[PDB]
Amino acid sequence: MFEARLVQGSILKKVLEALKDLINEACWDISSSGVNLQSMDSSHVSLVQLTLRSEGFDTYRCDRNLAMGVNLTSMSKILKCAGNEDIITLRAEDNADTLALVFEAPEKVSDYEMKLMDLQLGIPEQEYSCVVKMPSGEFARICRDLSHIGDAVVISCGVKFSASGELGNGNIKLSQEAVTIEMNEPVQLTFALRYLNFFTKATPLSSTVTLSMSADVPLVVEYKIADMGHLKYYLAPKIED
Amino acid sequence: MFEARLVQGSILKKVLEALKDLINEACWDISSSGVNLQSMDSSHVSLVQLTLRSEGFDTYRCDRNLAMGVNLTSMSKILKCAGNEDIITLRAEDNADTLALVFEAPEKVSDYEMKLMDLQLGIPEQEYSCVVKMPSGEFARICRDLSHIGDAVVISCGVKFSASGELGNGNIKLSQEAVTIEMNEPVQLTFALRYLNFFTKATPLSSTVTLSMSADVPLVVEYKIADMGHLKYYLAPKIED
Amino acid sequence: MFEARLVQGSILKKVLEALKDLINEACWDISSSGVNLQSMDSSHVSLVQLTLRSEGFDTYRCDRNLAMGVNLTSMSKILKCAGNEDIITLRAEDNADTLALVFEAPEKVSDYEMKLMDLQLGIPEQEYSCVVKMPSGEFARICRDLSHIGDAVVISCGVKFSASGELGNGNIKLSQEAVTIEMNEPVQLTFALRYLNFFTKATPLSSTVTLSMSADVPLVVEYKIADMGHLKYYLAPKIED
Amino acid sequence: TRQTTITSHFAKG
Amino acid sequence: TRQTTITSHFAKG
Amino acid sequence: TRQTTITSHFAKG
Repeated sequence: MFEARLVQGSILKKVLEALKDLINEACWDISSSGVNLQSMDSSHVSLVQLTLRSEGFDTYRCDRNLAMGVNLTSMSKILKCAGNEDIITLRAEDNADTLALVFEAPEKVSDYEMKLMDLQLGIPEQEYSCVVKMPSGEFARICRDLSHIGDAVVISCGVKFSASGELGNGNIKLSQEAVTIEMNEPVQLTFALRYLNFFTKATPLSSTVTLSMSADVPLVVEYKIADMGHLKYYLAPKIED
Repeated sequence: MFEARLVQGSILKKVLEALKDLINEACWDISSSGVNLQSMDSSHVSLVQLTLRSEGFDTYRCDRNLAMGVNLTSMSKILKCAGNEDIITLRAEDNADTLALVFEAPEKVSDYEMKLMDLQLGIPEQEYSCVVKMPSGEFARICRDLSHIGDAVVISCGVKFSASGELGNGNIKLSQEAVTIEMNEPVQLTFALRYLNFFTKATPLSSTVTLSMSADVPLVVEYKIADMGHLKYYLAPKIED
Repeated sequence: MFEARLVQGSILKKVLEALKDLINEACWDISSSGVNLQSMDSSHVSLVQLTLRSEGFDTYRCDRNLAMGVNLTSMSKILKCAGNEDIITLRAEDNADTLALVFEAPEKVSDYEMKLMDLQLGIPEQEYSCVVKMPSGEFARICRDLSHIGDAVVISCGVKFSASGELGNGNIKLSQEAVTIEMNEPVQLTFALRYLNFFTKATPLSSTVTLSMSADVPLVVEYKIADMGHLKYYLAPKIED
Repeated sequence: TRQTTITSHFAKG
Repeated sequence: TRQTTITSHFAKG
Repeated sequence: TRQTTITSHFAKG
């Protein structure tokens, strides 16, 4: 039996808005240490790593670990029925065919049962040649804007974001609310803006975002969820033919 | 000759916003006592009853009763040409092929002639086992939320709204801005959320909404139009096969 | 070599938002006196005349006149990547295959190169029998409203805008923030609302708009761009068969 | 469960 | 009523 | 330039 009460249920609302359009079905690893979600997207180009530490919940209990296969769209739909200030409680038992979601308004209480589905990839250890901390809104605007110019963004790390298409090209240069760059080596990587634009759906989760880069490895776009943990996106690069 | 001046023309704008997507052509019963509109929806599952008392108008005159066949879409379109603070005057003559709508801004005067069309159901007397008064916004959110869960809502009367679909199920429980319940009998009725979602288009007309229920009779969703009167929707239930 | 710095870059954003949906490819006449653009719309019923005087720019330099063929949609896309308070600099060389757009935020600098294309009509001298100055928002509301009523507006000049369709007809009467009429003769002209509705996309450029009319000549809808100059639309009339 | 017509509940007197 | 082309009103040099 | 799969960078093992 697992039960996690979250008073800022908005976090869970934002999290699923951040995932629903990138992953169809994902397994939620619930353990005493907290809730874990790790899933490739349906395009097999990215890896999402969500961690909500048990501490971040206001009550959290997990007698035995549980792996809930979840349709993320259906869960998003259910969470769209939660008031933006409701107290959300998650509730599962062992061998559960259903995840219980309870939304308490701060005289309305909503009880949802979501049918669970039946149930891979390891994150290597990586030192990152370049780590960029910047406002999340600024990063979303960059990947939105450059998507009018082309499908691919060349990230050069001062960090430069460059795209080109038929109509021309564009270069966006940021240097050091804040933008901070820890650079152990200059790196230049190419990524599909379509997926970065999915990643920036997590922008409501945090004021800032961190981009971790190194030559010929996936990009890490990390959104910290204040107190609870983080939402990590790894994006396979485009490589020259 | 009929002439009704209304200074809060927004009321008429909101009224037609509520009806345009549920009734194609409806007859407006104009009499000395006021304006009456009663019409089934196009699906033949509901009955709309609109009452604007003559008192609610700032000037009202109707020498002889008049039944104006009105295309409700064309009429909202015309009312979309009224500023939200315009003073709307309705003007018809006997044997009118046209309804005159005059929008006075508070140095712009708009004069619209709407072509009229050429031209059923009696409301029984009913005591309702259960009557629920609640905020209209809360009720609209309930029927919006549950429509992500299923097509049908089980209204059980504390009042509980329950839906089920493939993705799972949900139960929404309200007890006693305010929510009030006068319950002479426990009732459980099933209704199509699609039509309740049409009804909640009347939400701008009133802060609150009243749901009147009784076993095996149509549900009444009533929106009172402060001073002027009311907008009543009757919804035939779904019954078990 | 041409270079024009604009601190109120929003103006150029608004300008292209006003033109993108009316002209596909247009030639920007860059001269020492400023930027000139004159172009028929794609329907061949209207003529757009844009003038940004060099004075309106904060720095402006054009050694030799230059005619840049521009895809207005691609330029629109590029200008949507400018912050609404960015400092926009235009930069071209002689024989340029590219127009440079530099967006400076008030630590983000965006550099766009727009591929130029390789790409006629004279405005006659006209005294206008009737000239109407009115708020731009009111004029846009008029042409929006009447397009729910019909495809054509008869402008009678007190100025009256009247449309008719299947559902009925409408007359909108304005007389003398402000509305002013200089009438040397009464005029009644008919125009396609579809094109007037394109013209009102320029409404953010100015709080007021001027309509200049004369019998059997194109209507002039002028939006002055404070300090910089103006955006003029000429609309060929509809004539009776 | 099946939707019923409003006319199967209300009449025309 | 029929829409006319702008070129039927305005000319070239 | 060609998009690569995340599984061509990360493993299971």
